[PDB]
Amino acid sequence: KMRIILCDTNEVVTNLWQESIPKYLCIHHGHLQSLMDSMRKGDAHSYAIVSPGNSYGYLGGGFDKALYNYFGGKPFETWFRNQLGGRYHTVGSATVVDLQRCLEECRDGIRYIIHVPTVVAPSAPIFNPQNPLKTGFEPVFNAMWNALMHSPKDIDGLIIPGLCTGYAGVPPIISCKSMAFALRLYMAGDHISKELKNVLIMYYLQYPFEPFFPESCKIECQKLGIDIEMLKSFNVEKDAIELLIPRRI
Amino acid sequence: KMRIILCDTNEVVTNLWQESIPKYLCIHHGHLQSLMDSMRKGDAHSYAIVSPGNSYGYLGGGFDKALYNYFGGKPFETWFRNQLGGRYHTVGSATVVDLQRCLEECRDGIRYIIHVPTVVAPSAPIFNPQNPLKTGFEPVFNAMWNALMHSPKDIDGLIIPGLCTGYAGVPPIISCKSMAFALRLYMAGDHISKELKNVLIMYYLQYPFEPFFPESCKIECQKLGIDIEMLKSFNVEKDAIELLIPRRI
Ligand SMILES: Nc1ncnc2c1ncn2[C@@H]1O[C@H](COP(=O)(O)OP(=O)(O)O)[C@@H](O)[C@H]1O
Ligand SMILES: Nc1ncnc2c1ncn2[C@@H]1O[C@H](COP(=O)(O)OP(=O)(O)O)[C@@H](O)[C@H]1O
Ligand SMILES: [Cl-]
Ligand SMILES: [Cl-]
Ligand code: NA
Ligand code: NA
Ligand code: NA
Ligand code: NA
Repeated sequence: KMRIILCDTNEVVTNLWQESIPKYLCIHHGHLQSLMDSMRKGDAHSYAIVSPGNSYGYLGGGFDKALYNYFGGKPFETWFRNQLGGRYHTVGSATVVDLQRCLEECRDGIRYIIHVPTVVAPSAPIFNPQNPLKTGFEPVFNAMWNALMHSPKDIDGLIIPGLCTGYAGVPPIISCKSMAFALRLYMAGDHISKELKNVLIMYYLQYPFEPFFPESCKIECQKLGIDIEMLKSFNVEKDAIELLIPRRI
Repeated sequence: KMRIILCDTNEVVTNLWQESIPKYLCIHHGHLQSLMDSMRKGDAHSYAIVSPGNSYGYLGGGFDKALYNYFGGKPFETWFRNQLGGRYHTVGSATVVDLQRCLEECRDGIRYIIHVPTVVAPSAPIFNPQNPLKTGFEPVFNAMWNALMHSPKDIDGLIIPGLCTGYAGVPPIISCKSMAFALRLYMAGDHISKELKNVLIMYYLQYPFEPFFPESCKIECQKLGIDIEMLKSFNVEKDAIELLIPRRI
């Protein structure tokens, strides 16, 4: 029902998205502005856009800079930061800013900005090749999951750029995989129980804790064609997400 | 106005708390149950208790086990997890569960449980001595900050145990320092602007990004007696938090 639009200027990110994502989803290789421009030929809708930002709400670089220029510049940023409460927001959290209040600076059909802090500050990248899981796969999954979970149920579409693939420094090959997995779970809709999706996330992130894998979910894996053994040994570095969520689902 | 009660069975944690925290704050060395017992001699109040849990809401170990036994066991946990929405909650987020709904399992004077995921699952510790900042100081600060920020404004007191100092594996010496810093900011009340507190957090976490340090905050540092140079080189491993928030404030 909700159209997901992945947008990025980096070809590496868009190509990987195409290669890993099975209408309800669109991929735009280019600037946010070019997407918004062509977004006026089909309408003659309400959207939310994901902001991979910092813990303080400043919109001075990367994707956020696009938003900065598009919505009003400095005065907008000042307004934006105050909507966020003006204080430190932790990475792993998400806050929705409703632009509807633009009626005392409105723009296009975007009513919401889903602010997801991906870095405390852009003083350095978050990624460390020594642990691509803790500084790559996990943080990216968390940002995508939070973006999807916080998306207002009333919007027509959701605009999302590569997460942590810019100033955060996470390789596209890692980020795109976590983004794809989060999307695949979302796309599965109610075809997979909330609890089983929990388990898939737990093993995808490599936290094999049996106590959190109920028998009912094992029964569900059997019914859905999800190999429990491959699940229990899932290696995000080498295994295809198709093993956790078979395309048939 | 709000009484903060730090509670833990580990003497190392309580001693460090005493040594690092300047009535409005109480420290209980012992089990949560012993605290709740003695919490009946002064009343003849509404509280919130912080749960350093997992991303799935299970209450099977550590402090959470105390809550599990105290509030009703398995049936309570089942109810609790559903109040949390029944799905994966990211580390770096916090969700408040209102026990008031216990009137169709109520207990003492605790009305809220502030659930703060400190681990995805207790399959292993989050701490890594190779980077005590990314896996220790930062996650602990984030949990304390989220606990304080999400504490309902209507409660009389807030019960908080050591964060990430159990199954998470963070050394008490690291966790207690981040807990103390978060408390010191909270205790400073309006004596320090929201923006300056942001900057102190930014440097405490070691993200020296000048663009996020406004001139107005520098002026404030000067007025408050906060050495801007020591601030800009703050080393959470060696520097005292008293340098960021002078006790005079
Ligand atoms: N104007 C833009 N339009 C579309 N995509 C952009 C634009 N600017 C940056 N991006 C892309 O957005 C992604 C994330 O960027 P960034 O803002 O730096 O966030 P993060 O700090 O999480 O990495 C990158 O893949 C980058 O190529
Ligand atoms: N019953 C209890 N009463 C008071 N403190 C407790 C109790 N059980 C555990 N703790 C303390 O709570 C802290 C955090 O415990 P834990 O639940 O394992 O969370 P985390 O996974 O974040 O480390 C530890 O310092 C531990 O000693
Ligand atoms: Cl743009
Ligand atoms: Cl106890
Ligand atoms: Na960012
Ligand atoms: Na950005
Ligand atoms: Na925990
Ligand atoms: Na616990």
